[PDB]
Amino acid sequence: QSVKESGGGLFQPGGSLRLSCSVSGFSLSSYAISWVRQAPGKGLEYIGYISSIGDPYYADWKGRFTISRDSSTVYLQMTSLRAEDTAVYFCARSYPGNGDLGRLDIWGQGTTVTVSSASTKGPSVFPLAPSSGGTAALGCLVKDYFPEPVTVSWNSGALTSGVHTFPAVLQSSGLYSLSSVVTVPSSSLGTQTYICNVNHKPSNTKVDKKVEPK
Amino acid sequence: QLLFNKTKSVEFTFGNDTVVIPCFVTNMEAQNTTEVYVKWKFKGRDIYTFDGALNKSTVPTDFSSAKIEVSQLLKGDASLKMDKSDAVSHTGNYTCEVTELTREGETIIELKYRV
Amino acid sequence: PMLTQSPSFLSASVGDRVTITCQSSQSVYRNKYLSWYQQKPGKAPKLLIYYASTLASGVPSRFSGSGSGTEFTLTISSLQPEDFATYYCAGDYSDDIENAFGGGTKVEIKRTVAAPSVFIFPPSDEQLKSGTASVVCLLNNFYPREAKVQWKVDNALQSGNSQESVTEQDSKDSTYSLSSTLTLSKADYEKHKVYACEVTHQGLSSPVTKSFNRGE
Ligand SMILES: *[C@@H]1O[C@H](CO)[C@@H](O)[C@H](O)[C@H]1NC(C)=O
Ligand SMILES: *[C@@H]1O[C@H](CO)[C@@H](O)[C@H](O)[C@H]1NC(C)=O
Ligand SMILES: [Ca+2]
Repeated sequence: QSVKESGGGLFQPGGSLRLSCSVSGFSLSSYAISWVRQAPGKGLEYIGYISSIGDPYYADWKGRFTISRDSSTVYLQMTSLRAEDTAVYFCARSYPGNGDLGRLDIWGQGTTVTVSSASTKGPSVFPLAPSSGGTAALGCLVKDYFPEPVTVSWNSGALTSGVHTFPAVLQSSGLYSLSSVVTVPSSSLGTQTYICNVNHKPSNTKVDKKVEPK
Repeated sequence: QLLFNKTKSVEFTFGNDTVVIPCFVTNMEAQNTTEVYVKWKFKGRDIYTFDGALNKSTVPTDFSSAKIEVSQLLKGDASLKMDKSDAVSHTGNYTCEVTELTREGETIIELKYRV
Repeated sequence: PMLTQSPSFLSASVGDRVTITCQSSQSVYRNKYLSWYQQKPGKAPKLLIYYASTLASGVPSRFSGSGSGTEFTLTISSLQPEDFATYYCAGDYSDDIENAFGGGTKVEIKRTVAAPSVFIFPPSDEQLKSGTASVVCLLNNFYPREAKVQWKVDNALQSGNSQESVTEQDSKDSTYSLSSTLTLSKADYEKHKVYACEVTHQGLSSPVTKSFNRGE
């Protein structure tokens, strides 16, 4: 039993948001599907649901939503978009099939929608190289992208211990940039390769950047 | 884990003074009424509730005549009775949720008007 | 039915206890339809407790929901760093148009003070080729969050030149990391030699400084 939401991304104010929640391992005839969102930095906001007999119902507010479903997926459609629609959107399984808020138990990972008139822009990726105890830091500066999010992996995921990927910061330029660092023994610079795996799906950008010591 | 003798839908016309929407749970296991809870749901709204612990029935002012024969509850009958004016105003799909202790169940009936 | 949780500043040490109240303006359905959820940063919410006191399958018994009607409370006993999260209550009501979450209450594990390990990174030749130069000062695995970073360029204090970013509380060991980014033009960056960031923090007796000379 699991649910999976489609990609979000950048949405213009004239655009229409369409999100799909593909469930598996259970039937929509037996459970309600709930849609929740969260503004960046803010709290969970309950949107509405669609009951197990296929009927949708919506909470008390701002937005123009329409929840629908077919045999195996549930669609959230939004119209007349606003800056305050910029949120991470979650679909979740709700137990009382009639749609009461008994329990939300199987959640999706969530997707970020950015409502902005701004154009997407892929990132530039620069190495953060150690120079000089016995521990060395090194990382990857991920500069000038739009919108969020960026994803950063190290050595294709085989390196996770000691990794710190910072929250993106918004620059005066109106563009995001972040750092992602990792700490290792100073002796491993020269025998171990470190490569940062940057992804930016709005801009179709995959950057693999050998961070090497100068 | 409650189960039900399901009816897909029940019909009624202008001749109907009263309307029965049936609800029959088959594996009820309670011997006193205070453990049983009943709720009828319409368009996201609890239009009838019976909290067995408290012997209290509650209806919104727009389902004023909606009821259940509490004398039939342990036997499994949670069916809803309404007058014709509250029914013809609220046709559609109903949900019957019965709770006996932790055991819970739901079943669905469409109220349809024939003209 | 607006839900008000404890204002988001709930703290305790490893093994201590935290308490988070959730208040409802209308009483919830059957006085007990109130669920508790745990959200760590960047993750989906996880259900902990439902019907006010029933625990989700696999949730340790140190999470305890009590209350009824309009008043509920989540007691986290035997606190541990794996519990740094924000916590939401959710209510059901007799018309679903009112179902809502609370505003969230973040929990923060107190641990023993830990001074940061500082590293300073010079710009890349890749980026200098672009006309801009980023200097990155990294403050690693410190506690608690209050830290101060002073940028200096040939012993000259900087201002309005820097952007920061701080991780959330680490789930494995309850520390924080911080990154400072000095942004200079290529021109400005190559008119100077010594680039340093001064880190002052409760775990350091004397402010630590970490530098580099342009061209090592
Ligand atoms: C009532 O519910 C059933 C399934 O439970 C559905 O197929 C039917 O079309 C519904 N009727 C209306 C009028 O929504
Ligand atoms: C409506 O009335 C007819 C008799 O006229 C009866 O058979 C039927 O059960 C009634 N329907 C409901 C929903 O009560
Ligand atoms: Ca409800």
